[PDB]
Amino acid sequence: MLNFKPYRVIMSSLTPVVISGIAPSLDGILYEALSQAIPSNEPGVVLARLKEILLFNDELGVFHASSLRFGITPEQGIGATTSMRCDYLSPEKLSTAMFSPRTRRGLFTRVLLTGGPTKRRMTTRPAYSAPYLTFDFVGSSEAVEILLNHAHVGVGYDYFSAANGEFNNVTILPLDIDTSISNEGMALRPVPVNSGLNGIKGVSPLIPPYFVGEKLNIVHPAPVRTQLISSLLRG
Amino acid sequence: MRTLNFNGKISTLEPLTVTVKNAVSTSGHRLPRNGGFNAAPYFPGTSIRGTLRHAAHKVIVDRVGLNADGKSPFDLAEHFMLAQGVDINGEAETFAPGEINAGAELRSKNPLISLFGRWGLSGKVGIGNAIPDGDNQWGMFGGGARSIMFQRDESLMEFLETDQVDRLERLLEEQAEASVDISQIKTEQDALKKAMKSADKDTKAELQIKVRELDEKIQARKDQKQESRESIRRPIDPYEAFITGAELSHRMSIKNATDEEAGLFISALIRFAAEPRFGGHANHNCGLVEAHWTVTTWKPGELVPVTLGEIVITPNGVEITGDELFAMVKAFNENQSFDFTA
Amino acid sequence: MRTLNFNGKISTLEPLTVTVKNAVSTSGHRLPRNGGFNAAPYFPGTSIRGTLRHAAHKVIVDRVGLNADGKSPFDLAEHFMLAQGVDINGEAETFAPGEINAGAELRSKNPLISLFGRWGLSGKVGIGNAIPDGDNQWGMFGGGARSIMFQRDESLMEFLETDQVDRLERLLEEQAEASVDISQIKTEQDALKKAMKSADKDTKAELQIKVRELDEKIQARKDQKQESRESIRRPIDPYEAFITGAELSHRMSIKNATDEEAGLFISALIRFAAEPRFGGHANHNCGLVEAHWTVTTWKPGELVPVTLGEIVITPNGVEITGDELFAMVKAFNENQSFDFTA
Amino acid sequence: GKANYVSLEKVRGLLLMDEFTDLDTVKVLEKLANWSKPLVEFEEEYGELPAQITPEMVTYSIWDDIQDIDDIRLNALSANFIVTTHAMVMVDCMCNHRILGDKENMYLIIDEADIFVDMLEVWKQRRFNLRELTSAFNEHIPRNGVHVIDQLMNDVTSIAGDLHFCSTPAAVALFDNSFNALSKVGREIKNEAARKAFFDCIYSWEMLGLSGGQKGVGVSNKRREPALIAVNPFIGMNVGRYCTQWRSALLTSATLSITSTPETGMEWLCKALGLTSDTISIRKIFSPDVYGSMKLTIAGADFPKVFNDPKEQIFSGQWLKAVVEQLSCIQGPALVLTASHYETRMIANQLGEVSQPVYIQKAGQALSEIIKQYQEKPGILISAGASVGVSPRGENGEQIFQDLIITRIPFLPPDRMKAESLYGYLKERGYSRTFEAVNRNIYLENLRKVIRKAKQSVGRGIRSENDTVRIIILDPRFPEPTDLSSKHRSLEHIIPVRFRREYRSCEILSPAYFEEDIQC
DNA sequence: CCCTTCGGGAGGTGCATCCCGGTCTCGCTTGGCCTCC
DNA sequence: GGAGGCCAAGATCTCAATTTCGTACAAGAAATCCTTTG
Repeated sequence: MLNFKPYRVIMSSLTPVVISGIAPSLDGILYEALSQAIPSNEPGVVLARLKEILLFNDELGVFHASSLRFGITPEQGIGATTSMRCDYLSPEKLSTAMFSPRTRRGLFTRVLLTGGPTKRRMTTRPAYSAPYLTFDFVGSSEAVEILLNHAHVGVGYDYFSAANGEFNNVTILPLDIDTSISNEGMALRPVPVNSGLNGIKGVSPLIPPYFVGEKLNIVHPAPVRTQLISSLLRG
Repeated sequence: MRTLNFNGKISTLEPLTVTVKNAVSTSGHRLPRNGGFNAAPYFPGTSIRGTLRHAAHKVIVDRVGLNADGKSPFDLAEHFMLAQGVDINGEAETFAPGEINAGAELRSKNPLISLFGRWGLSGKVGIGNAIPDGDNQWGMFGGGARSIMFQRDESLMEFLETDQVDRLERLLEEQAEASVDISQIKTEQDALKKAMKSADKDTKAELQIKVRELDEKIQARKDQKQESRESIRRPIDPYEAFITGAELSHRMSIKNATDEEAGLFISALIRFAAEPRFGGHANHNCGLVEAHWTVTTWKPGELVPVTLGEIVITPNGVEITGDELFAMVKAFNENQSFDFTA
Repeated sequence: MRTLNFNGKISTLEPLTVTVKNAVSTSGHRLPRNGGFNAAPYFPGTSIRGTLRHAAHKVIVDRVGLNADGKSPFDLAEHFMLAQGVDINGEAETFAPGEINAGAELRSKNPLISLFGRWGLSGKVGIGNAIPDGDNQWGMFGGGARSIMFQRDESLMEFLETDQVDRLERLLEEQAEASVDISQIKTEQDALKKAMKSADKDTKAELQIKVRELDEKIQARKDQKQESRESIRRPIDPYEAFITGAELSHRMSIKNATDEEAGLFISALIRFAAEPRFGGHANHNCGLVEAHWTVTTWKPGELVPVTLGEIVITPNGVEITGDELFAMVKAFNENQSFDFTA
Repeated sequence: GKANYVSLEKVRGLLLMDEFTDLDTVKVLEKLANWSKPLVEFEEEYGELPAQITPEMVTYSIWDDIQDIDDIRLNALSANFIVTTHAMVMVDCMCNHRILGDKENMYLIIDEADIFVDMLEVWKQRRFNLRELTSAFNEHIPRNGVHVIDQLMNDVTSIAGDLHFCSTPAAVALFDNSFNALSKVGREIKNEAARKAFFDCIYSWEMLGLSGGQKGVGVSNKRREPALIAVNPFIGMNVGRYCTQWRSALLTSATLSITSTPETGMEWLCKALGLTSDTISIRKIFSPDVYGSMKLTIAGADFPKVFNDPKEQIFSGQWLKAVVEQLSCIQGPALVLTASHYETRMIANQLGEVSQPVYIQKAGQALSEIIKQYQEKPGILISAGASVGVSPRGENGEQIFQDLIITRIPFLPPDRMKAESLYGYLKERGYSRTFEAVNRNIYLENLRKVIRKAKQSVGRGIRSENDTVRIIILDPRFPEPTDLSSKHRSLEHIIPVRFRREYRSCEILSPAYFEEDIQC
């Protein structure tokens, strides 16, 4: 229970953002940030504290936290780059000082890195490299500023592991109209199908974390939305 | 449990570079830029994460020690579990997909698999990217050229036998002819590529099955070299690195971590300070860094960062400041009940 | 296996220069600039690494012993593999990825390859870039101008016959007229290169073709010269070089350096001290350097490293301090279990 | 100040001896003789005594030891709130509390703490008066060398000019050359003990200079004597020690925060005064939610570059023309705040009468004269960086400048020697950092100094809650609202947080990329 | 307790190089063949 | 005789070419100035 005002948050993207099909919702970023702030992974308490910094739609069952929208400037636009993760079995990793390989003829059985359960996993994921990221939300500007600046949270699939979508220079500006849930009838974030908002059908939990809870039918915006930075700063 | 955010700066002692397949192109080796060429590169957090995971795994190996036979107790399965979290033998606790706080037993028993995750267990350590703090802090380092030793220092020829001198002359002749052949083949390839940007579908298909055959001709000509497959007098392509003394803002964190897991992380950082190398091109001493990380935590309930201490890695030593950091380190040194063999 | 970090300074005795193909352009000769065009030049770690590798190669050649007629038992392939890490035979044993202790046997029997590495084998020695100290420690050295010997000293003319005097007359007249023509075509080329910057890149391609044919016409005009192909009298383009007395902080590392490999590296430094030259324009004695390095080892898991000793290279001699460096050098010199063949 | 006080019984000598042909003064000077109180308490509170009772003559004396100042100090010592200049505080820099008393007893509230820590630099000054050294060694005098000492004394006067301190590359170059030629003279002193004393003196000056801080050339306030100024590199923490000596000190200022975040925009004091975590009790930024109204006009990226060649301090003709045009487009009283007096000169020369009275701050002219002249007749007032915390009041409290024009952001010049001194310090401290890294650190610190200085400049406007200001930044380098990736993005902190919306919606005089892209 | 000079004048030209030589890889699974147990 | 390891072989094909921070500032005082002058 705190006075919530519609704010738009714009940050400078530093690394490619990997979208997990559904555009990353700022509510999820804030949920992760609070899970870091409150040393607890229990969804109930983290959600209860998230409602204190974000406006929650009871009738609609979501937080006022728009999905990711790529702020593109006339200098740099939305770019297609691959978030690229490779196992690097260095000579130090491949040495008897670190483990005991099975031996035959006194020779150490080399690890088959070309394939199998012990291969060099070349996991490549799509990622969108825009100069800025933007979200809208009806919440406390102080708490979200503190979280986004100091909590280890990024935009995309794995900021924790892959460090994808690192951001900085988080700038919050007030808005005039709440553009978190709806935008002239176009959902700007995951919402239930019965809400009457159009967009793209999908399956996902309405409330974060988006990897737990029954995946019920939802309507979500385009995964990759781009807007001019000048238009985003207009408010 | 506590969330320890290591917010700090990495000052580069010798140029910091990394090879990334997407970033690297035929034009040259470029760092990941998250955009066009006229953008700010970032050192991947994946590379730092893997380096610190390797450091932590070495710390665990040292803590465990060696068997009575002088061989590491870890096998291939356990070694890969601890190094890269790949269950090769198919024997791992398949935690429930929806239960977040799963593996508390495994987390307590294996602090390494707790800090960095395995496949199916979310890691506790989030290693961010090293973002430069300036607009011109990267450059085309390395480069240079491989020079034939006997064409630079004539004295080195006094050691070669006349048979080997003739071998050298044959090598140089083969190199010259291979160069003057491959250059013409590549000129033909360039002309075909120039014709690739005015072609239609049919002639495109005709003139790109030709380019690869020219490449096969290049490979065959290189194979024809009897004395050396590759030209020795090679101009080395430069690699893009961060300049020496680049202040890169680095954001790391550990999430809801027991004091023992944080102690393992600090020990891994201390061990990393022995060889504080990030990235490749170690031949040119690339990767040497000195970093100062203010270790903060979150106040219970309040969204305020408390400063628990500082971690300053420098060539002159590791400076751990803050009592709680020492407490975590000793706690990791204690609790010998860790089980890295299961 | 100790991780020896050489941290020190290279003072400049005579100007230090290096011509890297990447840094130098048609604008002139520039030292490798760290980040930007307006950034501090650095002597590449590549050049220092190559110099030290050749010094170590000579150390190994002398240690193995030249045959009666001053010829080392090594073949050409062994020399190339030791000094440039390039195998001309192709018989060098490539270590397939995933081999445990990849090349530990080769490292043990070939300390030099262990230090400086090979293709597929990591080199323990990382030789970093030498960054300068202070605001201005570089400048455009060299320069000047080639001058006709006979037009500077008339006394040299008494050593020429009448036919040679007439030949000199022809040479000078040919140089003058060919230079007039070359300057005219170069003026037209410069006008075209100034027009180069027009936004119409589709016409920039044609302008580039025009430049290429203009250069071809310059080459043809120079070929139409019986006496001198190249203008004898011409100003020498200066080369960027670090000033004399310039202090350049330098850092090298040897990861997991056995006493044998460390001793080989110290012996390489000692032999390099005989000809302490780093880079090019040796005609002007460029490259002479006096370097002092502190060797510090860092036991992993220890907060602070311990200084084993100091290596100081000066024109008056090589001073090695600390019993550890002497012990490593002696261990390398006494160990007779090295086979640099293949 | 002690000398600031009203003069002594010599004032009664002024009561008689009425040579001054005024004939209205006698009664007020009789009143003065019976009022031995501060100038502000009496002279500036009873009509200001214009055209009479000259302050210059009743100003105590520069070498006045009377013991009545001690009596006034004791009278004012019994107090709870005391108001004085920062100087008096700073007097204790070397004065071992010979003018103040107990520290644990009282608190110290430094208002305008930004001005305090800026004025430290003026007080981070130890001057090597070459005339003083000449006079000191009048017996062990290698008189042949005296010419050099005079010649350098001439050069200082040429470089220092009319300034008490100048850090130009000319100044540091002359510092080094003078000290090298004085080491030359060092091998001329005959007496070996005197030779060693001289050598140790110049060596101490050399380490004081190079080890840390800034070198420069000084011209003493009185007698205009040449001197070589250096900065004490360890008295920076002594002021912090002095503040902590008080029971509880509070440094408060209007521009102390470079950024809007307390725990990241305050390190300039944390490092400048040496305060570590022992003395960071609270760091908070308090600004009014709504205080006055601010309209913003900015020079876009396409606006002409200020300096065609900043190394030689050459203002581009295009930018000067645009500034002149925009100034001519004003329709009400305005306060132009330049950075340099040279820039003031050039804009004054290019600009003409625009139906608005022009006023100029001549180099060295005290701003009181110009501000008083401009008050009665408002209009265009060009003021250089001399005005740091003085705003022109409208003589009754009303705003008399609808427009505040910052022609260029007051970027500090590169300090090639401060970087060298810091690099040498860190090198001797063992820290391994390249010279370019130290250059970057010094550049960022100078940028924060610039942000604070232009925050002070902007603070000249909106002095009252009803004040409305149109702030016009004509610098091309000021970050555009849409250009969030500009190198000087931190300059956005110049605008107060409350008016950041007005920063977003601002008239751009020359916006770049001013089209409607289709890849939206 | 004097009284500090005039101005002359300020380059002409050369000549601006040649050439190397631009790498391997590998991100998977399976069976055939080799020695090992 | 089964059971680990090392090597070779397996279909044709994906598109994209990069250019260099910031410029000039200086208030009221214990001071040492000083020491006069003598």
